[PDB]
Amino acid sequence: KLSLQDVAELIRARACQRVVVMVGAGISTPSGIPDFRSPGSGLYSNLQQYDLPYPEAIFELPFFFHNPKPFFTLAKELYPGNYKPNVTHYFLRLLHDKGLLLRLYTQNIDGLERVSGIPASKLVEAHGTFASATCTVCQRPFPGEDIRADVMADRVPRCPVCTGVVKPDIVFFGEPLPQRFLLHVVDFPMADLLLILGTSLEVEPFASLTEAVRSSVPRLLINRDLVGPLAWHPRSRDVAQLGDVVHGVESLVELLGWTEEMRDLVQRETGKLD
Amino acid sequence: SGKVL
Ligand SMILES: NC(=O)c1ccc[n+]([C@@H]2C[C@H](COP(=O)(O)OP(=O)(O)OC[C@H]3O[C@@H](n4cnc5c(N)ncnc54)[C@H](O)[C@@H]3O)[C@@H](O)[C@H]2O)c1
Ligand SMILES: [Zn+2]
Repeated sequence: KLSLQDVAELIRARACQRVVVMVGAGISTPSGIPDFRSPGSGLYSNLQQYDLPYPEAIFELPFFFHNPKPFFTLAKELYPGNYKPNVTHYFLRLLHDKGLLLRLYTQNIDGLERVSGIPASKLVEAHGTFASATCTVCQRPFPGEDIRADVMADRVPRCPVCTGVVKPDIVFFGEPLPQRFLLHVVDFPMADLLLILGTSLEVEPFASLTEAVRSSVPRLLINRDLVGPLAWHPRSRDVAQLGDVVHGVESLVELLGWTEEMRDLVQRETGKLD
Repeated sequence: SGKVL
């Protein structure tokens, strides 16, 4: 078995020059975005009135068409400008700035990867995005800003042409993933290191990507705990840094020697935003 | 395939 320090050494020594990254809700909680709807929250209390019979319903087409308002409440919260990237995002950004990032795969819909400065070409947003929207009736496309006013004012955005409800390009349940998601066929075999941060690995097809690298490739998990294939069906070059994700990241960064560059970066970026 | 859990 290898160690965090080992992986850091492989990067410092340029053994591994192409890193694929998988991330999930865990990397955004430090920015103050809740996950499970478990929490007593500004979110959970707002949706409380709305009477979602259960959390999954917010991403379900039949429920959305019956009552789009609980979902647009969520949209109001996640719309760009409300939350800021945290060190985990900035770490990924540094990883790209240094030439290490093959591709970043995110299940998050908060758009914080893009906001941190990571180029779109390097990003696969697998659950979609609030950057654009589509009319549910006529299929006419719209940039996210066209519905911004309605969303902030709590009005359901309606199509200017057909009056149909305009839905942000978030992936609902039972919908296929965006087409960029198919890059994983090229990406994963080409990858010499896999990074997995802040994810349960319960949502598919996204989850299965973990198995898609070669046996020679180390899979480093930074998460509260062991999850998915890394647990059920582990591998020799697998590595777990278990605990709070920000601490796992800060440790790696220090092992990489990037701590001071990393702080200068985050300081400059965060200051700019708020 | 669809997005599922
Ligand atoms: N920010 C978002 O975009 C967002 C927020 C909430 C839920 N979701 C949905 C969640 C779901 C995808 O599954 P997944 O992304 O894995 O979310 P998840 O909630 O199923 O998994 C999060 C995982 O990381 C763990 N975790 C949470 N916070 C930390 C932390 N601070 N440090 C270390 N570990 C932590 C958590 O215990 C769990 O193991 C999709 O349907 C998303 O749309 C997305
Ligand atoms: Zn329309």
